[PDB]
Amino acid sequence: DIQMTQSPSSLSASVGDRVTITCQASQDISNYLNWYQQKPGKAPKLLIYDASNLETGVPSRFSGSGSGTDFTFTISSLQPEDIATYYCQQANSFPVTFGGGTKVEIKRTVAAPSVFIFPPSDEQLKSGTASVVCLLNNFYSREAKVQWKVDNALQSGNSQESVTEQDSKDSTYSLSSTLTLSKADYEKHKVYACEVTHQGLSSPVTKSFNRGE
Amino acid sequence: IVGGTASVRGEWPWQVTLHTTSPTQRHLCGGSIIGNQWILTAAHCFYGVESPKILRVYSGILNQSEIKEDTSFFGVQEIIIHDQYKMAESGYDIALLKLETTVNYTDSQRPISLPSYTDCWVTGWGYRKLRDKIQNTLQKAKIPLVTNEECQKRYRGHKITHKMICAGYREGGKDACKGDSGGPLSCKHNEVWHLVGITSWGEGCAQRERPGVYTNVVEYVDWILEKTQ
Amino acid sequence: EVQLLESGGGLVQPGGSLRLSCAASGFTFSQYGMDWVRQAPGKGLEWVSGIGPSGGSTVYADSVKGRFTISRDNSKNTLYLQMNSLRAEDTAVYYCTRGGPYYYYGMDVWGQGTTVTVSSASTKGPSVFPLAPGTAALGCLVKDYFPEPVTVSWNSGALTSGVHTFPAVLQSSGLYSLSSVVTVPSSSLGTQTYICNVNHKPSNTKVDKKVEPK
Repeated sequence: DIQMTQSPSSLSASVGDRVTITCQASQDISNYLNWYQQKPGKAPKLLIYDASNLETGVPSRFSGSGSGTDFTFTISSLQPEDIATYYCQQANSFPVTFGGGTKVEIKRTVAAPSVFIFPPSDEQLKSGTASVVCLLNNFYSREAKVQWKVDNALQSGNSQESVTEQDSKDSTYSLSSTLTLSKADYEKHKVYACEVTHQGLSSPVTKSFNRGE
Repeated sequence: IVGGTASVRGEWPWQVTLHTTSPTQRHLCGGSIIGNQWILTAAHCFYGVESPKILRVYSGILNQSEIKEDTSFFGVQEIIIHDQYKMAESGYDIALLKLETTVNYTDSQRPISLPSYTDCWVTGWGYRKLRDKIQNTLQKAKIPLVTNEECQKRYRGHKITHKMICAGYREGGKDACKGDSGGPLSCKHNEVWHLVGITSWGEGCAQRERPGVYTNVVEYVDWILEKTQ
Repeated sequence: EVQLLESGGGLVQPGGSLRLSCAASGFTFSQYGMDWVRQAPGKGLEWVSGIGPSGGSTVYADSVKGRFTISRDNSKNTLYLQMNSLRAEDTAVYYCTRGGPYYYYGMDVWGQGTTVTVSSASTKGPSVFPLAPGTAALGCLVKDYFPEPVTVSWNSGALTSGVHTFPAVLQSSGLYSLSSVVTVPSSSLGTQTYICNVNHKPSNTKVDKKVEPK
């Protein structure tokens, strides 16, 4: 029963670089080996069949090699559109098995998050809960501290965040922190402050409002 | 082709892939170019093909994936199956296709000559264990013949005739099979490619001491030229 | 042209049953082998079963064998996956695939996928709250739903650039939230109406929200 060892698990490279991904079968599968690209949000798609044959529509920077046990998939010149997880698959015999996948990401010039804060809707407060949102938009690298303050006091544990997968045109990331609180405890305070920190701002950037906009 | 090896563009320009289009376009059989309008192939390949309107012959093909929508092909006007052909195992497994049009030959789509052997190559596409799938890149294997006398001895309850000729290895491992069927046994003799046998039938594929039986083309020459006119 | 749409996904208690379907179009279905590949949440591609052109020859991953049954009917152009004795390890996006052209077996066509969530917890619709305002950010907050997924568009599809729908967060409560937001021209705020179209299939919940600056 044939096992497929893909490597590395994830990688980062700059646009234009050689990228090379490997896939080892636990036994001789000759050239019965396919490669797939799955773009974020989308269904996987087949790029290479039979180890090196490149399917219709696939651009010429993709290629593959190997037979028997060692396979290689390579992107001659990585583009921002190649952001994706790639997967090998033996078609040698049943069951069909895939590699674990290699996450492929883009290095690029640092961009600063552009930072917005959202109060809670009048509509939500009438259901007694108060969700407060910080948007950090289109930044690189993915690294970003967000730090919430009420009447300048550092909050902790009543906040949750989510980063998008990498934009496939501009290679940026976006992040959304949500401070959650009771209508009650939100009403006990005035100054609602979001403190973003990143390698692309000279210094931390604070966005805020007072209740009563 | 079993236990063979990838071929290359230009190499076996008499090899052709004969496709059916109905119900879906796919490789049926091998053929060998023998003249302007003439592919020679096996008769058992037309098992329930009731009309030539569904065949296409592509030449100058290596990868099957090369064949797209807009690729040029030759249609087939007529199917001439040997008058005495009724079953592969009992011989007469020969057939010709008259084309709609003729081959403007090049380097990679030339004809091959007939006979009247030592350097013998079996080519073709041929099947796999798994979704009855067809090998993509035209395969080849070099194989030597076995005397009908030896062949006969290795098929005790079917009858090898003088109009058959056999050819595997004694250890086994190399053969033409279904998909390769109809495809050529081409031999270079005095440095010249003659078309000597046609992949017809067999018991297993590439099995130790069970060699393929090939329509012994040499014995049908006169038959062929009652029609290459 | 060539297309596979799957359906029957949704929510089912552990131990349950569900028949998945796939409507193939734009090809002669009859002649192609077909497989279901699935993908559990964050992620890994896993082959589940396959069936030959003609419906004989069926084949299964060990983890579903004796539980799942693949079948087709070619006179309706439909592939099925009868899934019984379901179990949380079956929660996944289920893809309908075609097993390739005549010269290779691989998955050369995929549908969009359909989500199966095996869990004994109950469906809840999200509430949808506005996130109000060179350029301006606005959004919706899609809060307190189960299971995943929520779909989100803006202006019925006609607004695409600038949009980030954040992956979902799972709260202390055992319920999901997400935000979808978009950045647009500030000039457009006076003129243009910005609606976010939220659809949480497991609770028949199609809700549409005007987001206005305040």
